[PDB]
Amino acid sequence: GSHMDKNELVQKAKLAEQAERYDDMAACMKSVTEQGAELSNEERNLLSVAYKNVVGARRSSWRVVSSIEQKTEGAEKKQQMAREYREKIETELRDICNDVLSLLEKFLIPNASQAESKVFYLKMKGDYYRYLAEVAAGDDKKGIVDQSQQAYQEAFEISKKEMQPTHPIRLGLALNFSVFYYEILNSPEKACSLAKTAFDEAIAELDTLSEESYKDSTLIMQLLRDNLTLWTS
Amino acid sequence: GSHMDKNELVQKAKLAEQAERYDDMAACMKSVTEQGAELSNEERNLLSVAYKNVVGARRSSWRVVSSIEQKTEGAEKKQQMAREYREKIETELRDICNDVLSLLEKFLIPNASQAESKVFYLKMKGDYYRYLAEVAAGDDKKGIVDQSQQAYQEAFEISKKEMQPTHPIRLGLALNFSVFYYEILNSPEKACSLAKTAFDEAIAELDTLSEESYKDSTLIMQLLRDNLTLWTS
Ligand SMILES: *Nc1nc(C)c(O)c(C=O)c1COP(=O)(O)O
Ligand SMILES: *Nc1nc(C)c(O)c(C=O)c1COP(=O)(O)O
Ligand code: NI
Ligand code: NI
Repeated sequence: GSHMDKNELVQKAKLAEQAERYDDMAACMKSVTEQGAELSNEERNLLSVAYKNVVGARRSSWRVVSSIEQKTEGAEKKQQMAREYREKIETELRDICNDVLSLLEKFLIPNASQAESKVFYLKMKGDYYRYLAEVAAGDDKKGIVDQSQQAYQEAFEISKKEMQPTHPIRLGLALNFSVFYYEILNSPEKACSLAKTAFDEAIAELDTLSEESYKDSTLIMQLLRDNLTLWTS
Repeated sequence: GSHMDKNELVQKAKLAEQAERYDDMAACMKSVTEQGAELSNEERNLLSVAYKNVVGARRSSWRVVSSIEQKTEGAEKKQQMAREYREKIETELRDICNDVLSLLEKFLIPNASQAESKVFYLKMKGDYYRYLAEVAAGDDKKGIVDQSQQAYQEAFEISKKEMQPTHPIRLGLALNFSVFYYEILNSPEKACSLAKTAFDEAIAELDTLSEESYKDSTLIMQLLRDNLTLWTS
């Protein structure tokens, strides 16, 4: 009401980024978001990046430890040691995902004015439930995986009607929705199906591309391409 | 005495490294050092690697924020935000160096038999006091600097009486020692002379490089020349 300076938070969030201190950066944007004000494209970018870094570092640590755990199964204490370290990391992963999901469902998504940013948050929602999914105990895994799917799906509809096939975010949605299908629902089928499509529909309008993102669209289109054959191969 | 196994901590430390969680890694190696045993060659590497990464990130952020704390000034408001963020980072930085300095002065240096490690720890000592010197205030800055120089100085002796001009640790000692004179005591004079002399003495016996550390010896020499080069203008 007078206790928060939403503008200084953004500067500080921007300062934490330069300093490569993303936990701090994420802490500032979470706080900017809770002020209830619909985010500007720069702020949305600052939020996405911060949390991308914060959650991403853990997802990468998890994988490394998730491996060492297996490839060191023979022994007990050792493997057993790696298992606890992994659980320590999953607790961190969850706290991060519950927070982004909470901001996403209570502040961002409901106040998305434009369709472009609505799809973007819906996509984030899909990504973060997916992160919870990758580390959920079989019992809760079903419900979670479903949260992800329906979030991506809802973003996929909105995009398939308000956004051009070449728009970076729509393409980005297809990129991760397709990954969700290959890595989560372990369905190389539905996967490839979506990644190839979204790619053609982009090509069909390669001229609809703009210098405003011709470098971004194709960039993601290369990732869609790379993954695509990476699976067929 | 039965509450913590040194070997399991080391494995904990290596696991953390693989997952690139250096703070966890440093905490493990700190525990290993406190176990009271002179460190092995592997354990020493794990310690310096971990702390180099932990303090490195802070020094790095300290600079990014300090430099931005300047490009401001005119904005007393933003300047305060920057300044406080700098102090926060300083407190972290200062805590890390304090711990390392404590480990070195209490457990490591005192129980360093082989003249190699002793020089390595004595050097680490000069380095960490140097890090403190960079963020110290005029008041106590002198004494701190006085601590950096003394630690390097004695390390410089033992080396130039036990290590060849080509041994990596001796070369490294000369590099940071020369970086201290230039960056800290502000005098490229004694800085270049020390760097250039550590280099000339290297090549003099150039064909003394062992396949085991020629690349290592080489990397230190390039830096010595590059730094020296930059000090030549
Ligand atoms: N989702 C997404 N959107 C945009 C605009 C991109 O350029 C890219 C890739 O560069 C992606 C895929 O993003 P990640 O969530 O995997 O970082
Ligand atoms: N001091 C030092 N020693 C050794 C054995 C090295 O290989 C290197 C460089 O890789 C150095 C310089 O180390 P920093 O204190 O700048 O990380
Ligand atoms: Ni207020
Ligand atoms: Ni014990």
